[PDB]
Amino acid sequence: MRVRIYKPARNAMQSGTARTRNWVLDFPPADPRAIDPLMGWTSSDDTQSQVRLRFETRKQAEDYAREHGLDYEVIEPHTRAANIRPRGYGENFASDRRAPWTH
Amino acid sequence: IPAPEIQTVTSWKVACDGDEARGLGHPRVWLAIPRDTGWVECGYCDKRFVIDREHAHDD
Amino acid sequence: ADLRKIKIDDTIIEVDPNMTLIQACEMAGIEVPRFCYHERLSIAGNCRMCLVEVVGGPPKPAASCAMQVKDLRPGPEGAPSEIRTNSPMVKKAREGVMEFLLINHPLDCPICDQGGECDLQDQAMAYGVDFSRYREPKRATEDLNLGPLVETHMTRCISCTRCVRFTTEVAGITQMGQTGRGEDSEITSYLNQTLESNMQGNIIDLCPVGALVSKPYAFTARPWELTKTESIDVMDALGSSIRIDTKGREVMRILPRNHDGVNEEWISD
Amino acid sequence: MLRRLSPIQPDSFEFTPANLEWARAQMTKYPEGRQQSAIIPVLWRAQEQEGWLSRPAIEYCADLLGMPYIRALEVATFYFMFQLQPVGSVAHIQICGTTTCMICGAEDLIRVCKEKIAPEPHALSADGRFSWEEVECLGACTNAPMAQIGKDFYEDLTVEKLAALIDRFAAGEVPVPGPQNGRFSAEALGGPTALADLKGGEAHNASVARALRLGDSIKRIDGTEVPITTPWLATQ
Amino acid sequence: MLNDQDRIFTNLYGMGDRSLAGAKKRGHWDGTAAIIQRGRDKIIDEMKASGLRGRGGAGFPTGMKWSFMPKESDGRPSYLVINADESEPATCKDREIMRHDPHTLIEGALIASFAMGAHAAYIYIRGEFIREREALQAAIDECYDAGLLGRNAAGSGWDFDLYLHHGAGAYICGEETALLESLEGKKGMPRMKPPFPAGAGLYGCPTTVNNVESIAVVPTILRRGAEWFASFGRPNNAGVKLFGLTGHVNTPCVVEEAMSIPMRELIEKHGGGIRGGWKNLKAVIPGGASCPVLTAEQCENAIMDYDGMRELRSSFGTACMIVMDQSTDVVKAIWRLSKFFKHESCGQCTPCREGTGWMMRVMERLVRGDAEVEEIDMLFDVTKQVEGHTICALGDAAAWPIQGLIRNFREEIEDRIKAKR
Amino acid sequence: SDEALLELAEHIALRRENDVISTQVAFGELTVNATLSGVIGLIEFLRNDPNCRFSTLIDITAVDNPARPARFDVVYHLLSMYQNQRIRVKVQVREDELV
Amino acid sequence: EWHGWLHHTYKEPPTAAPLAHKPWEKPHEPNLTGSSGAYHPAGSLYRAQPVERRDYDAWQPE
Amino acid sequence: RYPNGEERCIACKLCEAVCPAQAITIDAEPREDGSRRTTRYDIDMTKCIYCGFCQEACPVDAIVEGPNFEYATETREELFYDKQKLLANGERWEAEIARNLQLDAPYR
Ligand SMILES: Cc1cc2nc3c(=O)[nH]c(=O)nc-3n(C[C@H](O)[C@H](O)[C@H](O)COP(=O)(O)O)c2cc1C
Ligand code: SF4
Ligand code: SF4
Ligand code: SF4
Ligand code: SF4
Ligand code: SF4
Ligand code: FES
Ligand code: FES
Ligand SMILES: [Ca+2]
Ligand code: NA
Ligand SMILES: [Zn+2]
Repeated sequence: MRVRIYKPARNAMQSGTARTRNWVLDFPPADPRAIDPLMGWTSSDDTQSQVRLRFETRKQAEDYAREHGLDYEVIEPHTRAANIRPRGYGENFASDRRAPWTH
Repeated sequence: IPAPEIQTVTSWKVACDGDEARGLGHPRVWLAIPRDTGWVECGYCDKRFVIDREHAHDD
Repeated sequence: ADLRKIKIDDTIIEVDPNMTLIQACEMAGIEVPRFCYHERLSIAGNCRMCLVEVVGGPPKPAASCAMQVKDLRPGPEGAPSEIRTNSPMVKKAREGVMEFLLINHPLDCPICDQGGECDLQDQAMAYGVDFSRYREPKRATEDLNLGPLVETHMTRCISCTRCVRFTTEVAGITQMGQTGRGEDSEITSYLNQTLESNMQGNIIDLCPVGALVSKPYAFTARPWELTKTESIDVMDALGSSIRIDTKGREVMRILPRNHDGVNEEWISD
Repeated sequence: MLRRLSPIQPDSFEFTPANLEWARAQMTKYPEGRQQSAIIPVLWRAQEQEGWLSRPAIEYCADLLGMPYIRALEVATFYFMFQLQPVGSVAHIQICGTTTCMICGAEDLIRVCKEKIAPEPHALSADGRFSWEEVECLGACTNAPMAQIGKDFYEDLTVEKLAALIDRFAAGEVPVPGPQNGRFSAEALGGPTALADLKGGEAHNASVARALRLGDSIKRIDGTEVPITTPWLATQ
Repeated sequence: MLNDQDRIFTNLYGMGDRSLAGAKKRGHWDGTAAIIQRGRDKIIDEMKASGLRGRGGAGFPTGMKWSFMPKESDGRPSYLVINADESEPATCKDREIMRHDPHTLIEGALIASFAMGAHAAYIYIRGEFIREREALQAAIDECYDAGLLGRNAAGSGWDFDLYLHHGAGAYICGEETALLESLEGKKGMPRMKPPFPAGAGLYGCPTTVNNVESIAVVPTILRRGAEWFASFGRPNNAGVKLFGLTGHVNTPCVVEEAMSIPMRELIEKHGGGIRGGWKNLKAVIPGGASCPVLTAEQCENAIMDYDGMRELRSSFGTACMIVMDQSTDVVKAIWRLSKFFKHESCGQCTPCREGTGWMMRVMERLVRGDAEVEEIDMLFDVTKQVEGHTICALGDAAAWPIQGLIRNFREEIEDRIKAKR
Repeated sequence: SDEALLELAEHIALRRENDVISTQVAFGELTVNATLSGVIGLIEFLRNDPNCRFSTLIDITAVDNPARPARFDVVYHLLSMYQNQRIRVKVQVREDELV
Repeated sequence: EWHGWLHHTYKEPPTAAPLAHKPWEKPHEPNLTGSSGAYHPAGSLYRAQPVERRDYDAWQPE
Repeated sequence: RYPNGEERCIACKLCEAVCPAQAITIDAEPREDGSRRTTRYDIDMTKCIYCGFCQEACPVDAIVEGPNFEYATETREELFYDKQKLLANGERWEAEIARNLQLDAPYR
């Protein structure tokens, strides 16, 4: 089937970056899930979606998909470039600031 | 929905833990009664604390 | 383009001298705890969680978020300047600040939507002690009326002022401020009015604790249950990078994800 | 203590013409585009005119200086000399409670206030004419214990003397400020131990002498009491 | 000892004539033009040699601070800000200078401002000093009329403007960077350093902040001479100093004396001695609220100067003392300071916004004895978590008073716990 | 036992240089990384050698490492009741390679 | 009321040491499994009005 | 329930997270009064291993394993417990459950 190779992005709700180092090969859900009539649970016949592989480099993920005859898409990551402030903390008190800094 | 329990207090800050002995309630939290409405509700047990304005003593 | 060598713990690295120590540490892959600093907001320096040791400087720990590399006094003979993120001073400083952050914090994790993806929980686990010494009553705070998108539990606020800095600098509105003084200083909107901005939903992400949370999402899920899909938004032609969080058959919420060239890390309401 | 505006607010505020003139002069002390610097003095004048700082005053002064309302509200709540609710119409007694005044009998003075003015601070007396609060050091510690009423320091106090002072205010009088034990300003009791020869040159010290001349100790300032002068505008 | 001929503030009590003419009789505004024509370098070099040290609380060499200011203007004006906040709980020396001997402050402002190349100076006075500000403003207007301030200030060829700005009741606004924030129309929260004020201060322009007494002393040092000033006091502790004697002395007062005077001689000569005799002395807070308390025995040979107080593990501070006799509850005295610092913290940064309240509430229980003895070491540990970890030195100032109590009066704390239990 | 296990690892590395790729002592346990072609010879030496008498085979298992060129590790756990010591032997195996 | 005593959990019988009861408690029921009062899930075919489930609202033509 | 009659569960989902057998399923919304409460609370009693981890994880003593063990059923679906079934068990067994909590409190 089709697998996704991508680098998971930082969770916006948190500032930590430890869950952004690894590449993952994922088997995205293949068919719709259903509602169990008896209890309302989420039913599925797609056990392949249980599989989630973890790699250190994009090459390792791409290799594995090739050796195993998997059609894959590689989604490139969007690293956040450092916002280098030329004056650093001092720009809060620059004489040419549009408005006073709020602290 | 009516409150399960109302207590009238003379302080603007109250603590609720479910009123249960030695670790049988809920985590102990401090609640602030607004001066506008005069009541606050516990997020764990839904107990409502209502200020007694005439006797309400500022700390 | 005159890169400067700096030694962080045991890593020698070459960086732009205008970088702050916290930016240099991330470039070296060294984790530094933080609450008030954000990459895209003005440096505040108020949480004091990012304190590091500058070898050879005064015994005071230095806030790594506010100290540029060029401010470090060069090492003897021109050796690279050294900063420690692992020393006993740093360990004690982080434990002390974490203790101060928790003495007045409410015991709300079970009823707080941040639970499970909370920087306060996670850094308290990694950088604080496992017990309490505080035996006094805790502070209790009144909540705000910010409108139908942001629910407030201001007793949880840790006074990082991220919300104030985002709404003022990025959203371009002047409704939020910090009134009063001391431990009774309150983050607030003027006249307790609802925020008027189609960018306001971003403060839910920025708030490190469950002080500012999403009303529509409130109580419906925990972070560990959600399946995450990195996708592209179509509500406008900007094509913002987003994360769609699903549980079973339903989308549960929509979060921004970073794209420096399109939407940075913001989305509209 | 939470710093909040009073729930009951006047409908509007307006500077008197002479106070609006005075405020505009204050804005000329600071460089172009820095007129927001005058927020504290201008907010102070609004309180002096009305006796307390109301919301329309804060918004009026923010508009005058081109500040956001939240920015002006932050100033009003951060600085504790601003009264965000009505105080005693006649006088508001501020008693120092810090250490030096505490070990010289400040707490006994606070007991006098509770008996005569009101059981709790910031609370109006039944008349609505007097209120009190405890404050931190007023920088007159050699004259401890001391209190501030209106513009003036009443110094070297005692329960008997403070009680008598409150009685004179209650009768419509303004007792003489300054040391109440006969001292001049801050020299040792019983004559200066230094610079002793100068005695006699002035009847009262600078604070008392001005208070007696102008009689604005507890007076609502309308701006026509002191001429408005801007000598710095000539320097350019 | 110091005699009237050597006292710089010669009308400190305001007993003599307070008019501008009366000030000129006392030698003020005497040859101001000549001093200024000596140039910037000579004035700074003289301030360096005089050995003056900041009288605001930290004692940093004043001339050195003046030499951080840029020599050429890069487009941004320079500023001198004179610190008249004086909200330290025992400190009242500056009140006298502003209302009784203002012309010492005004002339020093002009000379100091010229030395830094500043055309404007701002005095930040606390809002409670309403009559001091009215009196100081009247003197500034006299000087403007006489030509001592303005287009060609005192005939020196320097355009100088002096403005008076007042606060509204915040002790943190005396901190140098918080002052600039307050002066700009903001709530007075300190800034971290860097940037340093000499680089970016008021309006993001180079600024120097000096205490009132630091500036008011300048003209006399330049007129009489740097060597004369350095004659008084011990080496590295030069000059004459205004002292505040407060608390349980017979005659509390403010007086000018030489540096490095023994504490006892100061008290007995000008304070009239301790209430009930020297043997009634219990404790002394030597330099304002933020100075660790001293026992009765440590005060025996204490020398009132920067090195003397440091040697006793205390601080010289502002040199205004709180004298407590044997009838005073010292734990209650230090507790009321903890209540003061809790009341004054700006709330910006975590260790002080949260730490000061915690320290205050533990101190309150120690006053009553409602504590365990292990909480004394716990409290000492908490103070160490605040000290050195905050943005500004108020965090440190809130920890030192408690640390001094534990170091010097621990047995008195342990007695209260035993007494109650 | 830490010095003992390091000494024992040198003895094995010396006597079976070509079998042994490396040795490690972590958490008080000695692990020997061996080549696939020499694993049987090495385990035979460990069983019979006087200093290291590993005559009890505790178990054999595998570990999957899909990110690695040789995805499988085969792990041999051996015990010596006479010397009172343990050892682990690890060999890296590619998919479809024979062991 | 008697379960704890009968299973030796508590020493004293409810006659001597009665159990405290809250006003919102409900009377005891035996096992009802083979009867019509047996519990069944809301979607059970025993219910005869099984609760219909959905997680989206469908558009209705005018 | 609390002594005041309100439900103890506040839909924190710690029991659902710790459950080794994934026997618990929870859905929650803000109640009409704004309270944090569940709308679904299912325990699959044929998945449950009766380990008691859920009652250890619960911060408010909402979910407990009670003293009853004689509830064998004639059909399998009678062992799919929904929220009302579990609450009914709590209202009938509260007196014994509360006493057991008091007896074991010194060890918890
Ligand atoms: C909390 C705090 C309050 C301060 N208050 C004053 C003050 O009231 N007056 C003063 O001159 N310096 C005060 N200072 C010291 C100033 O920060 C600064 O060091 C000083 O004004 C510099 O002037 P100087 O070197 O001439 O003494 C304070 C410092 C802190 C940390
Ligand atoms: S903000 Fe974090 S630490 Fe605070 S109650 Fe919520 S989950 Fe717990
Ligand atoms: S509400 Fe949140 S973002 Fe705003 S100051 Fe408080 S903790 Fe920071
Ligand atoms: S130490 Fe206290 S006064 Fe200083 S910046 Fe921090 S919170 Fe404000
Ligand atoms: S007792 Fe049952 S429901 Fe509770 S955690 Fe264990 S398996 Fe899950
Ligand atoms: S039963 Fe307890 S642990 Fe489970 S969701 Fe409810 S409160 Fe949380
Ligand atoms: S991240 Fe540096 S002080 Fe907050
Ligand atoms: S302690 Fe009261 S005026 Fe200073
Ligand atoms: Ca309710
Ligand atoms: Na948040
Ligand atoms: Zn409760």
